Amino acid sequence: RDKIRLNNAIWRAWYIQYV
Amino acid sequence: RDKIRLNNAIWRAWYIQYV
Amino acid sequence: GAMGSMERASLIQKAKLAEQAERYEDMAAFMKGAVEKGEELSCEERNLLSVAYKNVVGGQRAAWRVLSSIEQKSEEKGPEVREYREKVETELQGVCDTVLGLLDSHLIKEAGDAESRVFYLKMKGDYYRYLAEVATGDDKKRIIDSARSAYQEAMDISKKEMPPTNPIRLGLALNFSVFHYEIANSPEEAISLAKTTFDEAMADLHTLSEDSYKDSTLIMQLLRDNLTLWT
Amino acid sequence: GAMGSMERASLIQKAKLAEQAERYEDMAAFMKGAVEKGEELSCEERNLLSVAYKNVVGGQRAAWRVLSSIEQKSEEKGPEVREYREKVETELQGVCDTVLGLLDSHLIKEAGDAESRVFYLKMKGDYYRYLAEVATGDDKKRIIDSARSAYQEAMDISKKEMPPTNPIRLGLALNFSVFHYEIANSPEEAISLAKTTFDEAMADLHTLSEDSYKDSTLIMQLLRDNLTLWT
Ligand SMILES: O=C(COc1ccccc1P(=O)(O)O)NCCc1ccccc1
Ligand SMILES: O=C(COc1ccccc1P(=O)(O)O)NCCc1ccccc1
Ligand SMILES: [Mg+2]
Ligand SMILES: [Mg+2]
Ligand SMILES: [Mg+2]
Ligand SMILES: [Mg+2]
Ligand SMILES: [Mg+2]
Ligand SMILES: [Mg+2]
Repeated sequence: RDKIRLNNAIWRAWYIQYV
Repeated sequence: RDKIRLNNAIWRAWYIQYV
Repeated sequence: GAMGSMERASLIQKAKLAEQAERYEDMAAFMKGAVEKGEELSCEERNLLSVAYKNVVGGQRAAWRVLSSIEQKSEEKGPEVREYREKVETELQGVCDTVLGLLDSHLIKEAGDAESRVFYLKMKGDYYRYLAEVATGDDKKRIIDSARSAYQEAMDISKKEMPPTNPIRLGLALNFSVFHYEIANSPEEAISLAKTTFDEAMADLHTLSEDSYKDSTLIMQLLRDNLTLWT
Repeated sequence: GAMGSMERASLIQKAKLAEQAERYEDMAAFMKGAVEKGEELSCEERNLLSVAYKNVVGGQRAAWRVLSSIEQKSEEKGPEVREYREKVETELQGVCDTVLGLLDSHLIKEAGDAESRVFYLKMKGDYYRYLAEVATGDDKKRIIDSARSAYQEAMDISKKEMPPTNPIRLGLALNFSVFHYEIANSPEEAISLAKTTFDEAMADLHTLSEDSYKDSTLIMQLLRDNLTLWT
């Protein structure tokens, strides 16, 4: 579960950082 | 370096375990 | 199609082998072959279809993101970064169009149970969402509305026909909330959806077995993680 | 070839972009295009060629290993596990043959400096080694001897022309020791080679700059790790 949550967070954070 | 060493060890160990 | 000569059962078997080998392109080609046999897909088979294409397009998206950022950063670069980004983009669009084609021929048409119909409409929303990420302008607007329409139909069915903890219902809400935040410029809708979905699922956990509980709480955790990021 | 219309410099540029995107199949196709321009490869370009194909064939080998084990474990399975393992095997053989073809047309022929000639002969040994892993019987013997011959020529040059810490020399010795252990049924040779290589490199570290030291000690660590596993 930790890995699934980590992978999701990376993908979602990219959008935020892209702006 | 740790990652490179870890990846190498996995590949080499497979052969040993295969026999 | 090149899988036309292979038995349906053999295609499904090989899709599972490809999954174990993390050969997702092969997995997707096997599942495309299976869909093209014309019969409905079982729950397990629907999941194989989704896992295959989600992983293929995931790789393409990740590469596109790497290249897009390099592109935006460009000393005169020549046309190469753009060209290669466009190559990946075109390949990504091709995979999305393939998936959309399978869902339109004729998976959605023949899906009458909520579990299948919601699943396929969620997929339709997802692959339009991926097309939207690389789209520009007026084409983007139509693609975005196609995604929205598919997700919305799936949402309406899921609310009528599935309990609030149903993992398909939960994953649909998760993805539609991502659509709102990342595609539709609607962060408040995204947050509202994720919160209401989380809270209504929480209140239905009591009905669940140990195994079902674990499945539901995983998606709930993803809703909460997204909410934490977005707020 | 499909890269025939693209500038050599553009191919190299795109190979680097593909590397950043972990698009190794693309990277390999770009580098194949570059080799087919007919000019020698610089040190950086040789490394791009190797990184691309090592990663492509690495994925194929990993998948083959997953499937081979499933195959050996098989209740009557039908022909599917064998078929799919054979599909991956054939694709792997195809990539090895492509690499071997590039080295034979005409990279090795034109490589006169030790750094290039040793590099390419090591590659030749490596891709014959990968072919050997999936080979059976008499075909295996010839493939194994092809690997051995290439590694041996590379070894002879490296000992004459390069210091014992040269990373190309060290990586060649590492891989040839793996060949001895895994392919040639010669574990004592493997151990002897790894040990002598390690010890002769240790005694030459004093000559090295900080940066060169780091490069050399990395491969030394891999020799030592292998020795620990094998002893
Ligand atoms: O981990 C991600 C990040 O995002 C993606 C990464 C690769 C491909 C697609 C997507 P997405 O469609 O943009 O979410 N998502 C999946 C989240 C999830 C996990 C388990 C169960 C249900 C959902
Ligand atoms: O990490 C592995 C394991 O094995 C492989 C995995 C994938 C592809 C090929 C091989 P290999 O040719 O069988 O060693 N090897 C490379 C070791 C190395 C690292 C840095 C510098 C020099 C050598
Ligand atoms: Mg039949
Ligand atoms: Mg385009
Ligand atoms: Mg509402
Ligand atoms: Mg030119
Ligand atoms: Mg064969
Ligand atoms: Mg000796």
